[PDB]
Amino acid sequence: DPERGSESFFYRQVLLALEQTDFCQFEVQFEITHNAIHSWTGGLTPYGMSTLEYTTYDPLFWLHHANTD
Amino acid sequence: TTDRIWAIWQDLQRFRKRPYREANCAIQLMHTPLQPFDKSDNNDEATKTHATPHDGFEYQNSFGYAYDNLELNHYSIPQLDHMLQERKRHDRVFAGFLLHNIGTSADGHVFVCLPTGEHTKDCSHEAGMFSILGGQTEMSFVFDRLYKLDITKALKKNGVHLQGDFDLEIEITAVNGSHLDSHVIHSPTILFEAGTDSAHTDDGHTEP
Repeated sequence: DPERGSESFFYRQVLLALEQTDFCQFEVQFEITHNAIHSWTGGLTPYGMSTLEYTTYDPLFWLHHANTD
Repeated sequence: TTDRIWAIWQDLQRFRKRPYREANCAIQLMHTPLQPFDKSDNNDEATKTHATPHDGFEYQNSFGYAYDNLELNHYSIPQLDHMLQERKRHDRVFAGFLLHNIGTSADGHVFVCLPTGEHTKDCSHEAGMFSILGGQTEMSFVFDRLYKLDITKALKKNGVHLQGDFDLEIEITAVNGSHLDSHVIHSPTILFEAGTDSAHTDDGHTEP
């Protein structure tokens, strides 16, 4: 939900990551943000993205990682 | 600022998708011209055209004055809407006041006293207060509807439920500090407001 409209959590979380000069500082923010998509998509279901084991199986996984990359 | 808030309400209204510049209440009054704006004493031509309150709604382009931001307490309009809903979540009990404001301005204080002491708090004496602005000059006016104030927090604090028998005590004081006879003023009513989900009854049976 946007206040600004651009002001979204994904946007904000990533934005913070982008601000960081240091690679390491960037990575942590970046990785955590990354995780959000897995959780929301997979949700409760056992077979989906929410699980470390299963996530690779969903084809969405690649689209997401492509974005993350 | 007050005008800005009115504008704020107006924009919120559109969010609700209610018509922004439409009032379907007090139709008679809206059309009426608003003096002295009507008269020649008022040089301002724009205001004279603007005299009917109906036209007043669209400040924009009519008046040609805008506000830098329309937000309340740094809350976006959509933010306010969400905020409003949350308030709606809990049941609420209100006290209604029939304001036949007459005379000079006065402040009124009221709280709901409970019939027992003991364990239970004594009269909180602070339901809330509202003031009314007025003067001898003012033309008589009476509100068409009640003025609602949300008692709920205080009542819960005292631990009373809506059902609990309680009295409301009101004190009216003039700016002067002279006490005003409360007897003339009608007693306030207590309204209980709930959302769609209402409670089912213990006694009796609603469903067939």
